[PDB]
Amino acid sequence: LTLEIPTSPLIIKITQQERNILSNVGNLLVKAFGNYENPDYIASLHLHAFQLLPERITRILSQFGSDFSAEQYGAIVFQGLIEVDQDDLGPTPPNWQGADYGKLNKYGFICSLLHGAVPSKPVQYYAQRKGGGLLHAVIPDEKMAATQTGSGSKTDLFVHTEDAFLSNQADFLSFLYLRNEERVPSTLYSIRSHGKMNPVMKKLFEPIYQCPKDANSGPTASVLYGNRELPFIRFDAAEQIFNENAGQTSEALGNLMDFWDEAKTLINSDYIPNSGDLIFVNNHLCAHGRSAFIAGQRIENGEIIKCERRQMLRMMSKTSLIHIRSVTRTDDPYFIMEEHLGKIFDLD
Ligand SMILES: NCC[C@H](O)C[C@H](N)C(=O)O
Ligand SMILES: [Fe+3]
Repeated sequence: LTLEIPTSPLIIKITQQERNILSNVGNLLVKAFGNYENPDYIASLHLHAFQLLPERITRILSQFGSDFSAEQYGAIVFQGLIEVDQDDLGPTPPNWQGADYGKLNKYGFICSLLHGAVPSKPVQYYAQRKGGGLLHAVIPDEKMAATQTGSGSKTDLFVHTEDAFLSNQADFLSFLYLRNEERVPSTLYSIRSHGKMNPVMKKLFEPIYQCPKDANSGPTASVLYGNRELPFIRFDAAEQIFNENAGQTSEALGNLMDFWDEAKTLINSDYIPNSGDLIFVNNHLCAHGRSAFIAGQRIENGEIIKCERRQMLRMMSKTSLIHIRSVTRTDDPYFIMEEHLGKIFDLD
């Protein structure tokens, strides 16, 4: 019978036994490898992922990695993946630069294991903080309050797939919420929520769209690619549509406007992540964002509740080092040097 169109992500309630295993597995890996960027750990990542993760998590992620069917949302919420000791974590640093990665080391092991079970290899992009490592602290900055970045707060972060301007954008993403006391909803948008291929969607297969770099003669790409009936997406609502300098053709902007009108009714803002929740996303199916918020506060019965500022950890991964090899550093096949749709950063 009828197709069952996904409108929300799969919600997995992590158990106390699973939390405890992940903690003690994380603690063992820190003692064994020191840090999650250790080359000996990375080379044997999939082995540790499949051997050390709780069975149910491994099944969920293994199934998800190869699932591009009509019923797949392209996002999983792992509720209560970790217990965050808020007093040990201490105050949120002023910016991402202030993050203590010694503190976050266990979290980066746990996150890399989740990517390893897909299977997928964690990667870093020069397009993102000159690399910034395999794990990124996403903290609101007062200086970059009304910006279209993770460092943003005061404004809503319109739905986007990560790095729509790169031909070698992340395959999978994980967002580990350490703190979300402001109670900011995590917005998600799946191309699968559209259902069957329609004429509005078909126009997005044309490589007539500008994909500008993060907040004239640039190269163009297709918004939809992959299988013609069940496609993959590269989309940035703020950079491709709502940016004056997008440099779109009238035909291209119209097709993007027509698409946006359909897509915006499908955005899911129902999920407000709690501390210790992780959102695992297939970056080719599901776009992400987050609503506008005043960092360090929430409002209850018309009263301002001051709180600790939002703190989230982002990890990105690629399922094949082979494909991206032309754009990665010679001395590091996990470091992507791509700047814009095939073009590589010219440093000297
Ligand atoms: N559109 C991606 C932007 C990143 O989330 C944030 C950026 N690296 C920053 O934290 O300054
Ligand atoms: Fe993003």
